[PDB]
Amino acid sequence: PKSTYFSLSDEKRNRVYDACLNEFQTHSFHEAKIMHIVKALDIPRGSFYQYFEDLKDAYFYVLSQETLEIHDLFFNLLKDNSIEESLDKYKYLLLENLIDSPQYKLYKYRFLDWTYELERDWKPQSSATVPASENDNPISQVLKSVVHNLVYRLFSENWTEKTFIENYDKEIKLVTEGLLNYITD
Amino acid sequence: PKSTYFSLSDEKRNRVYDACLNEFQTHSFHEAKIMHIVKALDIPRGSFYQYFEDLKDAYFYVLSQETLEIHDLFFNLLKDNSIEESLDKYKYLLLENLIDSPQYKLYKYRFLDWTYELERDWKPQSSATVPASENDNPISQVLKSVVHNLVYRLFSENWTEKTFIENYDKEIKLVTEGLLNYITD
Ligand code: HEM
Ligand code: HEM
Ligand SMILES: C[As](C)(=O)[O-]
Ligand SMILES: C[As](C)(=O)[O-]
Repeated sequence: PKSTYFSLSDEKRNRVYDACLNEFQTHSFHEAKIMHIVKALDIPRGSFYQYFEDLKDAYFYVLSQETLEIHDLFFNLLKDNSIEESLDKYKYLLLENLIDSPQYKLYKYRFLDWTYELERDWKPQSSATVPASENDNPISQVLKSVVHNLVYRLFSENWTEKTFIENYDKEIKLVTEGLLNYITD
Repeated sequence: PKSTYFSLSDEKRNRVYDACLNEFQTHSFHEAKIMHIVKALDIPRGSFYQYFEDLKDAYFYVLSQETLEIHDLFFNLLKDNSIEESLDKYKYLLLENLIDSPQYKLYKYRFLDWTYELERDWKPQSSATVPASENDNPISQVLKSVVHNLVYRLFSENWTEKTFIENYDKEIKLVTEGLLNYITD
C-alpha cells in the first residue's frame, strides 16, 4: 500500500484493513471490487487510491498480513515446544484459525483461484512471511509441502474437520517417524 | 478427445498427438492456438474439431498422458526397488525426462500458468494418473507434496541441475529418516 495508508491512525487504518479483508473473505480476487470496499467504508472511491495503487495492492497486503499470522501460529510454538509437539498443537490452531474462520474463504481463493498473472506480480514484491532462517532450510520446505497440501485438499475436496484431522495425523506422523519407520510399523 | 481421434491409425493418431504435444511444449495454454496445430499437421481446421472438442480437450489429454508417464517413471521402480532406492533413482530419471527435456516447458506452464478455470474443468473429467491404491495413501501424499514442491521451485527459481539435486537429496533424506532422526544427526 502507499505511504498515506501507513500514515493513517491505528483506528482508521485498522478499519480500512478490515474492509479490505472482509472483501477478500467474501470474493475471489477476480470478483472483488474497489467500489465494494469504499461503499463499506462510506468514503469516496478516490480515497481508495490514496491508500493503494489498485485492488491487487490491497489484496497482496491482506494476503501477506494474514499469512504471516497463520505461519506465526506454527513458528511461535517452536520457541516453547519440540517440533513434533508444535505440529500436533498446530493442527488445532488451524481448526480455530482456518476452518472455523472467515479466513477459510480467503485461503480457498488463494489456493484455488491463483493465476500466473497474480504470481508474476506477487513474487517480486513479496517480503518473507516466514522467519529469515526458515526459508532456506529443508525442514521448512518439507513441512510447507505437506501442510500446504493438506490445506489444498481440505479446500479442494471440501473435507469435514474430522477428515482433515485424520489425514494431518497420518501424514505428519509419516513425516515425523520417516518413511522407513512408518513402513516397519 | 472424441471417438474419431481414438479411431485414427496408430501412425496418424501419434502424429496428431505429437503436434498437440509440441504446441503445448512451446506455448502456455493461454498462448496456444488450434490454428498452430492444424498448420503443423497441414490439415483443415475443421479436422481438429473431429478429434477434440476444443483446445482444452487436447491440452487435458496431453497433460494426462505425459503425467502418467512421469509418474510411472517413479511407480514402476517400486516393483523392483525399496521405496528409498526408487526415490534416489527417480531423481536421475527426472534429470533425463524433465529437466533436459521438451517437457520442462510443458510442466513449467502446468505448474505456474494454471487457473481456477482450468482446475474447474480439469478435476471432474480427470482419470487417475497414479496407481489405484496410490491415491488414498499417506505415503503417496507426502511424496507428492515434497516432490511436486521441488519441481515447482525448480521452475519458479530457475534452478540449475546441481541445485535441484542438492535440495532433492536433503529433502528426500529428511522424508526417509524422518524429522526426528534428521534433527538428532
Ligand atoms: C507448518 C505449517 C507451514 C509451514 C512450515 C509453511 C511454510 C511456508 C513457506 C516456507 C512459505 C514460503 C515459500 C518459499 O518462499 O519458499 C510459505 C508460503 C505461503 N504459505 Fe505456508 N506454511 C505452513 C502452513 C500454511 C497454512 C496453514 C497456510 C494457509 C492456510 C499457508 C499459506 C501460505 C501462503 C498463502 C504462502 C504464499 C506463497 C505460497 O503460496 O507458497 N501456509 N509457507
Ligand atoms: C515421487 C514422485 C511423485 C508422486 C508420488 C506424485 C504423486 C501425485 C499424485 C498422488 C497426484 C494426484 C493427486 C491426488 O489426486 O490426490 C499427482 C498429480 C499430478 N502430478 Fe505428481 N507425483 C510425483 C511427481 C511428479 C512430477 C515430477 C511431476 C511433473 C513434473 C508431477 C506432476 C503432476 C501433475 C501435473 C498432476 C495433476 C494434478 C496436480 O497438479 O496435483 N508429479 N501426483
Ligand atoms: C497494522 As495493519 C495489519 O492494520 O495494516
Ligand atoms: C496412444 As496416444 C498417447 O498417441 O493418444
